[PDB]
Amino acid sequence: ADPSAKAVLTGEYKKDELLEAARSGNEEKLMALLTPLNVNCHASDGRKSTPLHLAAGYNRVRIVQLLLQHGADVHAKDKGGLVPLHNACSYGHYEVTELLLKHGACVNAMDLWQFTPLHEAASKNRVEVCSLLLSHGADPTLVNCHGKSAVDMAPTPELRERLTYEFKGHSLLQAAREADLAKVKKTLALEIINFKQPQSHETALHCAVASLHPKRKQVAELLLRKGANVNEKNKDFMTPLHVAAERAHNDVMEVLHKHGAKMNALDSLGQTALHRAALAGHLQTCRLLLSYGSDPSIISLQGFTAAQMGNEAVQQILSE
Amino acid sequence: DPSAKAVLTGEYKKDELLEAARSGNEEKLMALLTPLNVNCHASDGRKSTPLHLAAGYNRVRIVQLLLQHGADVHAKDKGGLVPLHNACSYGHYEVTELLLKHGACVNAMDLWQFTPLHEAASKNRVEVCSLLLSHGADPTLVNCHGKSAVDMAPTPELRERLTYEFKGHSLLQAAREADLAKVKKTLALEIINFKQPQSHETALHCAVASLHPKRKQVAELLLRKGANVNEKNKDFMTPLHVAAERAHNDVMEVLHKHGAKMNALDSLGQTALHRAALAGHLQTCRLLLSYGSDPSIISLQGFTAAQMGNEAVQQILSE
Amino acid sequence: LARESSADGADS
Amino acid sequence: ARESSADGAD
Repeated sequence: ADPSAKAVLTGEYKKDELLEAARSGNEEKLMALLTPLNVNCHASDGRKSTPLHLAAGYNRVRIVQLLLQHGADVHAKDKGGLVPLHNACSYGHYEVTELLLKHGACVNAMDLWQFTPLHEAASKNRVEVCSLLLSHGADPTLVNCHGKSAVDMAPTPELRERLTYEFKGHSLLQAAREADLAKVKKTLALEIINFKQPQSHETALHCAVASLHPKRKQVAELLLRKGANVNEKNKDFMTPLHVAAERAHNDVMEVLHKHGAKMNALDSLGQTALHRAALAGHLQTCRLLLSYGSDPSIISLQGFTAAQMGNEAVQQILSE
Repeated sequence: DPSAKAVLTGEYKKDELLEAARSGNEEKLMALLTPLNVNCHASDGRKSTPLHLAAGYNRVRIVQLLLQHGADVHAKDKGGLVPLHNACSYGHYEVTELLLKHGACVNAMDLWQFTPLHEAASKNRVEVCSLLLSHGADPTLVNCHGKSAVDMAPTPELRERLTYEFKGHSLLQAAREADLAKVKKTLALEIINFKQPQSHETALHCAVASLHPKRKQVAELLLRKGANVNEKNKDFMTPLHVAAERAHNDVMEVLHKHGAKMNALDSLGQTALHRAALAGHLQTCRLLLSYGSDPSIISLQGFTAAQMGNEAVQQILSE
Repeated sequence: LARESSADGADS
Repeated sequence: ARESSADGAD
């Protein structure tokens, strides 16, 4: 028997023993057999896995660490094109997955059928592994060879919702880390704080200040704290201040004032909130609006000041 | 025999009326249409009424005429479809709006519990869905297979849009009722406040830590869209702490402009000023002081900012 | 038993 | 024909 062929045969015995040590989690045996010549060896049969594939799939955390520390190729492929990250994700091995990612595993690696690690985690309902993957930039919209995404494979509505939410979330965080302004804007394009009623162009803030219910003040404050446009105009060019003022909802007028409501904003009739308060006879509303710096001399498009539209008591308040 | 001769030729009038409705033949429809046949059904196929046919084949003028002359928006075909279903399934926007204006039920259910929104969503009729949802279509109603209208949307872009619209309309209603708890709830689930699951940082922590030259404009935008200026990460660090320790002065100004709590405390009882002092960022300390940072605050370990800083810091903090 | 997935009408 | 089972275990 040729000396080279004897050497190869001995090495094949040895590599099978290395693979066995990797699968079983046998640290001492692994470190006795592991050399620069077999660290990235492949099994002869079955999936043709490397030691790292086997340690990853069988949740041998210490073995994964030793292999990575002594030269193992985190990008090595089995016969189907799986990388070790695929094995760790399919079987839901969280610690292993995190170690592989720390050592540079490609989060969206594709096998020969374009399955990613997230396809594997999602299809087997590995919820925490899915969240870990998304936090390293996994993309749940990438399609495999059957036209199917990780979202399509997620077996529950809860997981599907979570993949979509966390993908969008991590997309925003990463765009913020890169100060990618166009990507931040795109990711925020469907926020609902300033959603508009399609017919009236009213927002939640217009609706809250019009409310008859007890906590309108608190709701309005909240909407404003969470990004409501204080001066948003409906179809008739009415701001929330116009809406509050014409109903004498004085508590919410205070909130709007505090958040920079524009006192002299003009509706489509050239009227201020003060015109509307005056026209409706809301006496305290008028005093309040004047104290906020509403201008009583503004002439509407019909040619009227607030005083020319109001009752005797309004006319007196406005002549002060 | 006299009652049967009238009925027989009346049944031929029907087939011609129904033909006129599908084809859009106005002159012929109005010659044949009477109070007695306006809501007839076809004897074969779906057993549609003239209005089902007019609606399905986008005969806007015919729909208008039929409605004006007593056609019933609630009439069913053999599977329980109302004309609103037909219009929605083939994306006829103006017909849909007309039928809705004449009192068509926006959540009408056929025998399999398919709504008009199931029909619109399944056929990718994006503008029609928006209109239905605008008229009170409920995208949480399930058909006989347990599937919502949102479940039938064949692309993730449409699902995302349907979800946006239904959430928007729901926010508007919650606002009308001043339901503090429900508005508080739905705004919590907006992506602006998304938290990294381990570190607990938001986009605003990320932005103020950024090394890229648009960080100011990004922080400004996040804050305009409702980011919590005082949000705490795992270590109870606010964006102000994060910025101060890196001497990112540009974004500290943005935070100050949006009312950042200058004396917010991290998990060690330290302010942003302790962190800037400790790093030796002299201008940052100066800026923080000008913004009302309190230098007398003592950390949990027992130290003021000045006690942690070098001589130049101690000078800044006394002058 | 099975729902016919076509109403009367057509795309415009 | 893809084999569904990577090497490994729950």
